[PDB]
Amino acid sequence: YDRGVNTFSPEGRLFQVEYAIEAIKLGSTAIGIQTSEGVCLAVEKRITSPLMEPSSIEKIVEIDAHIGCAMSGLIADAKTLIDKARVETQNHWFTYNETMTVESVTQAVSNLALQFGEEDADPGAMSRPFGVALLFGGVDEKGPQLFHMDPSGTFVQCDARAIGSASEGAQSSLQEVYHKSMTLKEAIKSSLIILKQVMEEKLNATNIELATVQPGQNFHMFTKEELEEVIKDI
Amino acid sequence: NQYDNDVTVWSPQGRIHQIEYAMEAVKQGSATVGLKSKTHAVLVALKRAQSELAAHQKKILHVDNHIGISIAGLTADARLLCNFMRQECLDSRFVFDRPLPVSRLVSLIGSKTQIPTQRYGRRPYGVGLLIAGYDDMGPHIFQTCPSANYFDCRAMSIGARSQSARTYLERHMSEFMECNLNELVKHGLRALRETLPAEQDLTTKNVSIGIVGKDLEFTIYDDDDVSPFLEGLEERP
Amino acid sequence: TGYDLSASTFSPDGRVFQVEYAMKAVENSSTAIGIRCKDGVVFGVEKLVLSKLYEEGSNKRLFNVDRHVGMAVAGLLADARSLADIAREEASNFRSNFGYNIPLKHLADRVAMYVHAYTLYSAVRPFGCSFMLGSYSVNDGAQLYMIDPSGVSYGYWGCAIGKARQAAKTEIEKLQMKEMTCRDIVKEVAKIIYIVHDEVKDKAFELELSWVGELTNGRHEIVPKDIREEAEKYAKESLK
Amino acid sequence: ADIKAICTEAGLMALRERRMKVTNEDFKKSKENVLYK
Amino acid sequence: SRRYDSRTTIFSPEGRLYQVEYAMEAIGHAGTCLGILANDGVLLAAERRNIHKLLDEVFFSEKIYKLNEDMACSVAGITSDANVLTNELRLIAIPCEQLVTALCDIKQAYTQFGGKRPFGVSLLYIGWGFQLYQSDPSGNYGGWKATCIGNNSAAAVSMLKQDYKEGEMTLKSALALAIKVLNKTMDVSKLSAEKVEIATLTRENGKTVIRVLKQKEVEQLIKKHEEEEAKAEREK
Amino acid sequence: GSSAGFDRHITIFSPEGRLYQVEYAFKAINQGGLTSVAVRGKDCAVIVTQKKVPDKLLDSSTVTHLFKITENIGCVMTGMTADSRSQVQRARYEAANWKYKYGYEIPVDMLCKRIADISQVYTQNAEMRPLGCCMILIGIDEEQGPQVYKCDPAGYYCGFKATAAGVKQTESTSFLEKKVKKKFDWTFEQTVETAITCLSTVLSIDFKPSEIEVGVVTVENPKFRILTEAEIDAHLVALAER
Amino acid sequence: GYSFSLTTFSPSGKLVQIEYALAAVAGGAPSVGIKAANGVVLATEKKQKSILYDERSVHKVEPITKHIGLVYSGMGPDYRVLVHRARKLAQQYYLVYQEPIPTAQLVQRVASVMQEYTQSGGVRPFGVSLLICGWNEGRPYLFQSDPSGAYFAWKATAMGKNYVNGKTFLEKRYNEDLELEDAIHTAILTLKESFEGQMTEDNIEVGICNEAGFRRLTPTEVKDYLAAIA
Amino acid sequence: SYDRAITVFSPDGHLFQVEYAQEAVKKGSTAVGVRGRDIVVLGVEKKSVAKLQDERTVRKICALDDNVCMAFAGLTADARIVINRARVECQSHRLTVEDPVTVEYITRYIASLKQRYTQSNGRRPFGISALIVGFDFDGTPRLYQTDPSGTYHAWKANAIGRGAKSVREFLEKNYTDEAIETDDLTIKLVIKALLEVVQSGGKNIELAVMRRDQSLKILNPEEIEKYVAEIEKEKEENE
Repeated sequence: YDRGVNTFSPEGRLFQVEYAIEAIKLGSTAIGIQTSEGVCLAVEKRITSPLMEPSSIEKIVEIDAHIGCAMSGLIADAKTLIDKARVETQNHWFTYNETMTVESVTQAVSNLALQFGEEDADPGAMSRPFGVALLFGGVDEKGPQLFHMDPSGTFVQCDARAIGSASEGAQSSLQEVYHKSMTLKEAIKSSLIILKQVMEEKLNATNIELATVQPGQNFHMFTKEELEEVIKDI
Repeated sequence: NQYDNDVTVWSPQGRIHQIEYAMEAVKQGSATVGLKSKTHAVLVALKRAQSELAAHQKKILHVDNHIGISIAGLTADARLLCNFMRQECLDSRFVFDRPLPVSRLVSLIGSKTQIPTQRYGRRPYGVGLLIAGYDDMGPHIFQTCPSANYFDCRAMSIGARSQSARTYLERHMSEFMECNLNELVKHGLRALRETLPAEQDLTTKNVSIGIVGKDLEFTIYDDDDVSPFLEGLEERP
Repeated sequence: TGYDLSASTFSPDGRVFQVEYAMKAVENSSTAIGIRCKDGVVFGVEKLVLSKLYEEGSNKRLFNVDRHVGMAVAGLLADARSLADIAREEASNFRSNFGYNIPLKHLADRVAMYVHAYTLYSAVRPFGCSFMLGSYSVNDGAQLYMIDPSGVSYGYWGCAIGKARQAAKTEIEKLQMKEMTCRDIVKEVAKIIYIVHDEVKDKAFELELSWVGELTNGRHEIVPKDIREEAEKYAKESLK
Repeated sequence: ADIKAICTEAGLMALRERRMKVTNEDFKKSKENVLYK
Repeated sequence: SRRYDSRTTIFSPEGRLYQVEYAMEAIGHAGTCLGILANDGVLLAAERRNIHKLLDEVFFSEKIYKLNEDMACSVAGITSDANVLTNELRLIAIPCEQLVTALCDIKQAYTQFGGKRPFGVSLLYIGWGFQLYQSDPSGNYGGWKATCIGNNSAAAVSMLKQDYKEGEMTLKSALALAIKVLNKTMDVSKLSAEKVEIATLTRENGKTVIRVLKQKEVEQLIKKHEEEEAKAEREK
Repeated sequence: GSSAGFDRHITIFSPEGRLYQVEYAFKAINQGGLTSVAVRGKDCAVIVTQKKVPDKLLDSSTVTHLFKITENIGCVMTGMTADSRSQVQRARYEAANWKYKYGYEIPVDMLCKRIADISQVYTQNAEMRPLGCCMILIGIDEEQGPQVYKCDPAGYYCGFKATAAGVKQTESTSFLEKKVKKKFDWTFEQTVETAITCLSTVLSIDFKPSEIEVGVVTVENPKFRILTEAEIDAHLVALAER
Repeated sequence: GYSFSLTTFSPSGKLVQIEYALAAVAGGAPSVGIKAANGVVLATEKKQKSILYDERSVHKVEPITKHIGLVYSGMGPDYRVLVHRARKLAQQYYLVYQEPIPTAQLVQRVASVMQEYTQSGGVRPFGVSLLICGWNEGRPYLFQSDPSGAYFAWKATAMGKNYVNGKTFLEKRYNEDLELEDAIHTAILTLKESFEGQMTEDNIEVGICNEAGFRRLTPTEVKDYLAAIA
Repeated sequence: SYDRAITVFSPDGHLFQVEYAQEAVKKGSTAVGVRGRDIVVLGVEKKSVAKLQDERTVRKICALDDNVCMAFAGLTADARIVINRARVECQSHRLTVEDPVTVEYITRYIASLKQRYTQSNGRRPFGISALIVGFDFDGTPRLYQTDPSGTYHAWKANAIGRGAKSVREFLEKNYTDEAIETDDLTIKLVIKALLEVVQSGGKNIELAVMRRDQSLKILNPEEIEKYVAEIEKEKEENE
């Protein structure tokens, strides 16, 4: 249309940034909880057909052995952000021989957001914002940390953040169940309780993903047997 | 309209609406107060939290050993500007082995921000900066606008409901010069209180203070470190 | 109508409205006057303070594009500063190539072409500031050129740019500028600024004064505070 | 519409040749009229 | 810039490329171009629209172009755009399908990125086994035994769909078929040799021969067909 | 006067085959309100234009539409002042480049033929507007003699025995056409007189020796010089006495 | 610069901007080209709107090589750009082959330039049609390059204003046995029907090509040919 | 260079150019792929079969590598660019890792290439969807589907094209372990799925198969006609 990508609304809003924020509400619901024992990441696969293999829907991605990311919105757009995160990490390791902090990893991915333009831009520069919200979760010097990223490039640490279609409903339920001093098992259980209530389908060990990053331990993808153990309760 | 879709279109009234639209992004941001004395220049910021389960967005960023800023507006644009001023301050040390003067830095970001407001398809930096620094010329408080126009201010407040703080700063601007560090910070906290609603109060969670002085490096204070400043001021009437 | 959305489109009457609209920004700013006397040029800018919070010296509309050439601006300040840097780099390049201070006629003719280059294409917008360049040398003499957003540079004896330009021009015409010196003009430049200022309208202005002449050895310097206060007192007394 | 026009024109070809039975040649000449030209 | 941009390489709400379709309409108003595959050769009959009697006859052919020693092509649409494509076609030249694919990648490129208008040319390619190819401004290419592009292409394809006996065709049968198909497609009831353009590709002595039939040879084909058509009139 | 699309906003053809943007640039020449007259004689060429100084504040020494492109070539600019200087600066660069590249002074005919080539690009590419100025070069050729060439925003160019550009171009053209019909190879004095008279008669001003600028090139001195107020007054006195 | 094509396909499959460019050609001064047995003639109406214009300053019929000539109908400034490009193109052919460029080859190169401006971004098509005449292999050549970039080999054609009736006039007045001098006579006659007022030796421009090469007829020569008309 | 944002966010948060590209897929021929036990099957409807059309040139089933082949649905010209781009990367991966490309990798690259065209200046999205089938180095059959947005999923059986919704509904009900017990049964499942949208019959069915440790094999029309008779024969005994 007549409007460019880098255009400001009369209310001070970047039009394309706000529009990309609306794209997250069409994505699957992802729940991340920060706990002193670790960070739990939950997301719904949203199976649309019995023939589709649930294993192919990877909505929780290993950024590194100590940090994982949960995605919501446009999954195809998050691959570029994830690849840069997995490239920025192992670049800090190459130069400083240490694992990058979760805040720094989120900050590096955040700088990729808003680097979109129509004119006076590089040939490889993007044209539109990344219509995906990321939920970075991992352990570092500051212990377990959960960070939420939005298509606006604004990243902030969150004790318990829910993103996606049911972000409004799940966040309200998260506040009713989150306390600072709890265990990771409660955080995993509470996330599955909230997810089960917001999913269109019925919760089972094949239509969801659960990830935990514990201190000492590495990023871990919950298997079907592990998922069935916690689902069998609620 | 047809004059508000691009930054290179002059309105018939001699105005650029995209520049003014970007200026409203600062007004959407949270209030920050920057004031200075004969020997100190402090920044007081009111961090905002999207939800009570999320942390308060950082508002004061360290640029150089003697220069510190408080952002207001698009966080991504602030990082782009803050990185630029960090690099320019670093480049002065690498070349001249001297701190970059604050007046000579805001000119650079006033020209860096002016280029996008004049070329087709570019947008103004939707962030407002309150720059505090100390150099040979004394403490400074610079306010940066998305219009690429900067002001050398005795005491300025930008953000949402910042004009309530501008009133308090104007009323007590006379006693800013001779007051010590503790009184200077309290004035900014008192000014930042005017931007809050009646029921809200200054707490350690939503207050950040940055101090740069003659013999003091620029240091940012947080929830634990705001307590030595917050307890002094009395409750507002 | 679509005939005014770009600088690369002509109106059916053959006028570039984007350049004309950019001139309106200059007419919305405070007036800035400059008078060329017998032995120099004195610049006087009526610099309002939008609030008491700004320090004395903020939004300096008087620039130093070279050691001998000044610049008084009116309109959008950001483009004024950008054009000051363009004028600064034009003088630096001239010295780095030809080996002497750039003549005002060449500097005015060079910066104006940069200003004019922004009035031809839709990829850029015309500059929203008009500025006056003043210089003095023993050989060339006192010179004063005004460049508008369109890119027209003309030498002047007394020029005014801003919202009170038309009223300021009438007060300049009374002066016998071709005979008096800088020391006498600085009193009158203050008087003209105080006369054209509107106290019921936007008030609380700061008188910014600068000059370049044989009394400064052809160097553009801010008028000394002691003389500036004397000029301010004379201007205030002239208002009765 | 093309199918109905093919049939209607095909009958018109038979009416020209004074016939009540529509042949394949009548339909063949029908297609080259409505669909083409 | 954005105001004056027509956005040629964008998708319509129905998933269509409007510029590609509009270019395909230009070919529909162009001269008729035929191509028939036989067991011993391929021919390319093109309708001549430059039939003004003050038009000089200097070039070897008007719409028939030789790409390489083994290949010939004929164009329909914007003639200026045809010169760009034919000049590029010789630069790439090699197998017949390889040459068409390479050019069709160029044509598809203009329909995806660049912002320029598509090449409004549909080409018929003949080369040596023997194969006939058709290309569209979208870059969609496909082999054909008998196909037509240009004015009344749909009518000509219907005639070929009925009268092209697959496998059992020589040049003479294919050449006679081309004239008969061109006769109905053309608005001219006579179809003189000056309004048509026939080029035949054959393998001789181990070499590919690309020859444009002389005006005298074509008149024999027109004369033979009209007598053959008149022979059917004796039946009725 | 049909329109279809952006034919009035960018240099693209109208349905009847017209470039309105280029046409609008011609109306831009009249925006300055000044008229220039150039007359060519047997051994001299003269450019005459009115100079308007609305206020005494303006330095009249700077308000000049006469520009010395090179030593042997001068021009008079009509139209936007800002666009005029760019063409003059562009013409000076091309003249200097011609001298460096080819070793001899650029001919008057080839000077605008280059300038008209630059201004033609403005009428074909749509991202920039045509320069709303008119250029009239006068100079003494080595063999052809005095030369006058108008150089319009459209990229058109032609030689002229006597031409004019500005608001009163067609009024002055009719006057000069009448004088040329008499077929007189005017001397240097007569060319200045008919150039001043053409601007005087059309405008009806009765010029003073401060309201017009005269630039002459002669075969005896093939250099472009501006007539001073003392020199210009002699011709005005001669005009009054006859 | 604009990187998007300003010429696009209409819904009815026409490059509309090209058609408007051809309208500018139809509003230009008439140009007539006749290919005789022993040469080619190029004639055009070089009529000015006043006597102040120097007739010999700007020539509508310009040579390209020692044997190729141009004459146009359309926008004057656009023709000078194509004249330089054609002259540049002829030099490029001459440098690499050390042989004067064939008339047919030049038309393809020039028409390719014209075609580029139909598809290139931010530009409009040339508003002229180029009549190209030349002599190669002992045979005369005459070509027409439309704004679209399509080139036609013409035995006798007319462009510009009143070209439809000029083409008809050439239909009944041209034969392949015409000689160069009679072609000049016929070319002047073709202009006369579209000409308004009287044709002098200065208001029309004639150029011819033969074995000796292409040269533009001087005003003295055109006067002698014009005398045979009356 | 043309640097313009073709694909931009709609106010509701949708990429319309991506959605419009997906509409072009819905206008293409129906392509059906079924992943069996020891064989992977691709079935493509041949739309309209003109007797004068060389069926060899018009082929919607193409082999990216010796172990990976895909069938597309959408703009034929757009798909060929993707196939050639994937074919080039198939050889680049082979020269680097000294191992044939996995079905995930070539699907990931094609999907990433698709997404790049939905977020790059001056480029419209690819208007094709691909049904990538093949065998990994361990012999596990794999079937993948990509869409113009740039998303990829693994499917036991899937359909793309105009009749995708009906066939996928058919595949949801008939895809069982018994139905993929043998290669012949896996072949018959595709034809049954294709015959739900193909009207005339086996004439408009182009079926290609790939077996483990074997190259892609295109079924001749007689073989397809032989299979169609079996489904027709088996239909009678079930009535």
